[PDB]
Amino acid sequence: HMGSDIDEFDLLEGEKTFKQRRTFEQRVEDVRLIREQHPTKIPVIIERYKGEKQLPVLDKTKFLVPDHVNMSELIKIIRRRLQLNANQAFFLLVNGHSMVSVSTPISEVYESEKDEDGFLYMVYASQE
Repeated sequence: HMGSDIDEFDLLEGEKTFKQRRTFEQRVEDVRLIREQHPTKIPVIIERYKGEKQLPVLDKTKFLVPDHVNMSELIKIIRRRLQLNANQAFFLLVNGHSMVSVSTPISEVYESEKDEDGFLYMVYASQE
């Protein structure tokens, strides 16, 4: 009888992101200030994926990255700061996906992937 006897229930259970801490206009003004005073740097927000239990949390989520730095170098930096073991899986996701081009400047990435507010958002995880 195709599991007709089985019913579903939503199980409930019992620290804010940058977008939660700052309004859109506040973020746009931050980016304006960065563009004015640090024209060769890319504003980048890096946060831990919601629900990630393997990787620790970083002490800083807001970064200025020199234009020439590529994703491989950024991954190395973040892994070092998280103090990960060499065999630990790690992914740095931009708009939910891994970047294919890991040798190109982050400014080039920025032009494709930036948020409407002008920040570039990344999330790190031990999967995806």
